[PDB]
Amino acid sequence: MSLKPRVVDFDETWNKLLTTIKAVVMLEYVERATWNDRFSDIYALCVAYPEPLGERLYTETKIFLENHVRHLHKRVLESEEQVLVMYHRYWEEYSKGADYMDCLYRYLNTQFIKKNPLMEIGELALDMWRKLMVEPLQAIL
Amino acid sequence: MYVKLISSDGHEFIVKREHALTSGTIKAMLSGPGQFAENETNEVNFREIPSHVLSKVCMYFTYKVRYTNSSTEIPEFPIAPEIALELLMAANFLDC
Amino acid sequence: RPVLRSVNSREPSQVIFCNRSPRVVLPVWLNFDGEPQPYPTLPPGTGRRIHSYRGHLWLFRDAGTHDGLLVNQTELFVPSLNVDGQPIFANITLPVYTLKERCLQVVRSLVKPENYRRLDIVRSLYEDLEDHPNVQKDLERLTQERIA
Amino acid sequence: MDVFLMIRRHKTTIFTDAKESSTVFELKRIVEGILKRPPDEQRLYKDDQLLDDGKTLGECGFTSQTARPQAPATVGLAFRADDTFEALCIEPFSSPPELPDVMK
Repeated sequence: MSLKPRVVDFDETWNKLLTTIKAVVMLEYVERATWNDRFSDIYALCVAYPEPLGERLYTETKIFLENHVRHLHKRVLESEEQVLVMYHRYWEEYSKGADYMDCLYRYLNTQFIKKNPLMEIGELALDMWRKLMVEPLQAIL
Repeated sequence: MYVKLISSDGHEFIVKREHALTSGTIKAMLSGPGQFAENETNEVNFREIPSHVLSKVCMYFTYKVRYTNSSTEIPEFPIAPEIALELLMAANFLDC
Repeated sequence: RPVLRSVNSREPSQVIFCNRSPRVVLPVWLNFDGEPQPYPTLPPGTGRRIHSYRGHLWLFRDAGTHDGLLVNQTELFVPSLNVDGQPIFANITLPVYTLKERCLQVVRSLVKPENYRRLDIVRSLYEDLEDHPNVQKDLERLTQERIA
Repeated sequence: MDVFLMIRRHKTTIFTDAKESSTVFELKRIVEGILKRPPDEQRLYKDDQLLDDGKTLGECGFTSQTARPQAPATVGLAFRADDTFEALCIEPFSSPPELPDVMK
């Protein structure tokens, strides 16, 4: 392969990327080799023709975070006599996760959100969690 | 101490780790993920960069480390015209 | 009233410009209205005497490309009052450009602008290439950095 | 004072720096620390010339003026083997394409 803009099939790629992503958010293991390759995938995706799959990758990632923070909302929703402490463990987790994604999506961050209301992958993660917190900020009566 | 960068055609470049970190992309690659980045197995494989480009990238790393924060007269960084395009793409990709 | 401009401090300052870079350097004085004014260029191994004033603003660029240069390790040079009659030095040096910025320089120097888009490089780089070094843009940037 | 080098053997290259005043043997030590093969199994060359253990890099022809960070001097490397001594082979880098018309 080469650094030049390539003809690239999206879903073939967003699948393997997806497996790795959900791995990364919950702090489960990622083998470093495939981590390297995921970097190379987000590149190829960002440069591909006929139309650049930058934006599409952004929105697929955003839906992924919505489902995941809402799912965190539902998993911590199960009281377990433990709101907050559950909330906390999950937020520690999800935060280091968001950091590692911010790392992995670097090129999408630097070169695509120069175009522009879009925000960096990490920051986005944070807004999603700010709806997990805006929801119990309301349920505080 | 040292990291091994692999070019697309299989060439191995061993450079000081601190130098390789000049690359935001490489810094990010080894930032991850981020556990057991100390299992003594540190290497990067670039399946998009040819050896004639990775060699210059490494020369840039050495150049970069030497002249930043040095009060010595800083010289121009040379780029042969036939590699200018490939280097631009590699520099873009590696973020350095 | 602009932010980045010289103040007409009627207090003289002797300066010697030293080009310790390999570029032909074009010195630029920001007058009292913040407008950039060009001065005679300098070859790579030369120095030059200047009668400036405390509080005047100067910046330096590649004469042919308008690439940014450093003076005493920074973007801007401001003469201060001379100590013990020792003239104040303004050292022009190359900065250490990012590899990408350096590649953009070489490529801009080799391809005519009307051809940037005919190059077989990633799409995004076209915009980067067209965004050639600009003193006015630097002034806008420096004004922002200044205030905040 | 520093000379910047790339020590190469069989599609392998090590980027490293050294003092013009240091000896060849010390370079073999750097190589031992990186590739894990002792000095008595190493032969270093500059243009098919075997470099003597006791000579300094300056005495070998390396000068800070030629071995620069951005344009390092190349040092060839060969290994001793099972009762025998290897023949130096440095695999060449790849080649760029023909310069495109627009840059002409």
